[PDB]
Amino acid sequence: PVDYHLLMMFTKAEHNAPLQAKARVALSSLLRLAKFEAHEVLNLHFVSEEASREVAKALLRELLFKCKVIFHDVAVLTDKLFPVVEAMQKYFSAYYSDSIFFLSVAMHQIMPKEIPRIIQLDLDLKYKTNIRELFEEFDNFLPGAVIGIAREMQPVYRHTFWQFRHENPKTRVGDPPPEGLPGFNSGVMLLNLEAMRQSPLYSHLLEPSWVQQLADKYHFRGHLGDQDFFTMIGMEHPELFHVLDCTWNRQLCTWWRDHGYSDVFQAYFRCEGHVKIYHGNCNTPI
Repeated sequence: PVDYHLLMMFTKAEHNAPLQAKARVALSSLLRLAKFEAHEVLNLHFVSEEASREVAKALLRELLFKCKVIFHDVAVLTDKLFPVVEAMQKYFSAYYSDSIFFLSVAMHQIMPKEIPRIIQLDLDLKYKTNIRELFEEFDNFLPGAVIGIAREMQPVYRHTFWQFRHENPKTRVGDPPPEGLPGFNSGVMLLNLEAMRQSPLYSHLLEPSWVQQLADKYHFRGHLGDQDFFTMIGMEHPELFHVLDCTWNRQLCTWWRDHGYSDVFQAYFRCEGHVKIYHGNCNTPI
């Protein structure tokens, strides 16, 4: 049997209506469109405290190839993450309890060696296709590519990388596609744990002194968490990332269009093609 792993954050769901409404949209579309072969099993990992584990379990029975449901203790994973991810929550979340927002960054060390690949997914997503088709994108990775990720469809990183762009007026950092580097979105993330464990460059980029070195170069202090780490890494070493097609994560947020970037917004937001996964970020309906 071949194993397929999906991870989803599910914290503070207890008495939370918008979060449970999101999870209903997300987990339904995932399940009622998933088609795997008989020999293989889909593993659904959830990181939840005891309070939200009940909420997830009770929800899943209604919407449920064989598929295993694994639950991860938030506190346990946060405790494991903290010593590894401390030096970068002062840069990308500019204290202890907020280590779990950097799980993707250190997923390879948190997860057992038995697992070589995982896909971390938002609950503000809607699935338009079979999720097994996404696992095929792992094969389009170059050797020495560790993360599969779609680019950010808002000019967020124009404002965030402002001081660097003011100093380097010809840089692609913060520029829109296809020529520039708009930064990444963390909604859909293909984490090649096997490659992450084996990459010397990625192993070193997780060290405090390296993080500082690069953040100081870009004058970077962010608030998007793990997304900010990958984005900043993707400027120095864009070859660690297999850039997913926009249709795998079409973000629907249009906030920045109406709060400063009316002109350039479309160059970031544009995505032609049949959408495979929608991302209803900033609480945007689908």
